[PDB]
Amino acid sequence: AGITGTWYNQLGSTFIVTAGADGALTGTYESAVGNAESRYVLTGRYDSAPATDGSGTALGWTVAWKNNYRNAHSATTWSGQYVGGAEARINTQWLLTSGTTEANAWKSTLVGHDTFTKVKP
Amino acid sequence: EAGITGTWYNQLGSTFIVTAGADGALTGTYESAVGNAESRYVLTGRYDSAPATDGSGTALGWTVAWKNNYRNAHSATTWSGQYVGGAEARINTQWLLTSGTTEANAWKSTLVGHDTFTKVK
Amino acid sequence: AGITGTWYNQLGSTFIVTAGADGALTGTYESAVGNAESRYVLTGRYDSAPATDGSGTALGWTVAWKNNYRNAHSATTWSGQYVGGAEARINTQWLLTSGTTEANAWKSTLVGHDTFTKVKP
Amino acid sequence: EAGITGTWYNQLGSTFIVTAGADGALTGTYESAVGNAESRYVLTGRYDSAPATDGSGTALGWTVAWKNNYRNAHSATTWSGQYVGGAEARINTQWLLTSGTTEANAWKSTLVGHDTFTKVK
Ligand SMILES: NC(=O)c1coc(CN(Cc2ccc3c(c2)OCO3)C(=O)c2coc(CN(Cc3ccc4c(c3)OCO4)C(=O)c3coc(CCl)n3)n2)n1
Ligand SMILES: NC(=O)c1coc(CN(Cc2ccc3c(c2)OCO3)C(=O)c2coc(CN(Cc3ccc4c(c3)OCO4)C(=O)c3coc(CCl)n3)n2)n1
Ligand SMILES: CCCCCCCCC(=O)CCCO
Ligand SMILES: CCCCCCCCC(=O)CCCO
Repeated sequence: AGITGTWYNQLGSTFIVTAGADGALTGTYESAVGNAESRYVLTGRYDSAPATDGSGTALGWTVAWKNNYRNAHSATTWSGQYVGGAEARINTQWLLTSGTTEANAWKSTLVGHDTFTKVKP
Repeated sequence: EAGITGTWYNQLGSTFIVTAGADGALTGTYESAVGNAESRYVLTGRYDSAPATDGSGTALGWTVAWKNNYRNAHSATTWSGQYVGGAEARINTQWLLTSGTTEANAWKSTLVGHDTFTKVK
Repeated sequence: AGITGTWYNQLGSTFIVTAGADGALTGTYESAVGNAESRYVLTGRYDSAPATDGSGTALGWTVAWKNNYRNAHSATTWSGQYVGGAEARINTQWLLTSGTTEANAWKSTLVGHDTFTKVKP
Repeated sequence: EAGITGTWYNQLGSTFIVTAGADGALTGTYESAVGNAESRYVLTGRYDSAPATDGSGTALGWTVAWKNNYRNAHSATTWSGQYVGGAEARINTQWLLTSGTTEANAWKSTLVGHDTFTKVK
């Protein structure tokens, strides 16, 4: 199959992505219900010629949490790897930075991890 | 927009050339002074195109997959941070560098760090 | 039950910890086989009076990877929360810093996540 | 040993008083200039007691659970980093601040950042 497709986490997120031949990732990141107000633009990059030794495919993407409905003044980046096969998976670590004053900059960034599969919950 | 658009350097001597689009897109090229990297790489990301007008920074993020026509490190870095405008413009970030690995080495796939970018002119 | 006990991850780690009444965490971190050469001292802290609203118990600990047999010139810290109940769990994020030269300091720190339970694999 | 032992301050004005034991223990107190914190808190950690003698830093880590006799923030911070000796002694760290949360808010339990500690005298 491949990176292109509809992916889901176990917490209520869905993202739809196209992986371009030369490394582009473009798509939408949304809630499980998928209403317009919860949909945000996603853009990133992936290694379009991964190693031929069984290693995963490195990738990353960003979502700024602003759309035509809402603005959280924040952005998340996910850095991870795609692993193909019967149950394709994208394993990531992420950073969510909020726009803050200088006084609050020390606590501007959340960190976490998330795994996505193409299985709809 | 104009605030983010331009040439930036980090504390290691890396170069980031970016254009901030009216729709929240970040596009440009990145040249790393460190790691398994040579020449320029494509970058893509997102920023908050309508930040708060309260002295808060502008949230943003971008990705570089470390493949270009000259080298392939089978890895990708995401930078998550905020742009702080004014006379002394800076982009303060935290980053995640993920390498494609086998499943047994996935626990040690990701490096974390922090870069401060200073705007040229 | 509680934090005190023998915990395991899904990758071949085991740790034995005592949680003191006033917040101390003290124990041993080792491989699944548990031979002397893979055993390292663990020390940390936990919140000894967690919130009474269903929230997890915050904690953290460190292992420096030096014992009487080996020295990797590195140290890992785990930051997370303990969640009690029938299948007690400790959910963590971790940072593994290696001692490096100044030239390699940018790539000194790995990041990851791990979950532990009291179930022996 | 003597290199690490002493009083340190970070870029935010926080105070770290530590004793490095011959067995690799770090013990002391921490006073934070930021966050839900007041007065001194116990800290415990570990360091590499036999670092490489090649100009590399000394790996270390420590934890503070944000409970003392005056306040309880139901959170814990771990710092992972390296001590760089000489006339200009520094401890360069990355940290993870985890708060106890309900399961629904666990995704946003952990903040990440970086602190530089400078040794007094
Ligand atoms: N609803 C908006 O309009 C909007 C505007 O801004 C944001 C930012 N967010 C989404 C978000 C997803 C993923 C991330 C992130 C942030 O940062 C880190 O990764 C949240 O405030 C949020 C609140 O509750 C959760 C939890 N959840 C379910 C969910 C609810 C609403 C969503 C949504 C997902 O997608 C858009 O809408 C996750 O799936 C979850 C959170 O984090 C992880 C990985 Cl561990 N999974 N998220 N939402
Ligand atoms: N063997 C030593 O004598 C010695 C000296 O120094 C170290 C450092 N290590 C252990 C380690 C555990 C846990 C961590 C860590 C590092 O940093 C982050 O968390 C590794 O080099 C390592 C190599 O392979 C793995 C994977 N694995 C199995 C394992 C093998 C040997 C062990 C061991 C565990 O325990 C001691 O011995 C994990 O369980 C694993 C790694 O990471 C995660 C969380 Cl995702 N799980 N680890 N080993
Ligand atoms: C170990 C070699 C792989 C690295 C390829 C280039 C990555 C550069 C990077 O992420 C820099 C982060 C600090 O600015
Ligand atoms: C939001 C309030 C909770 C914080 C309690 C104190 C934490 C201090 C901390 O980790 C500082 C990290 C930067 O030096």
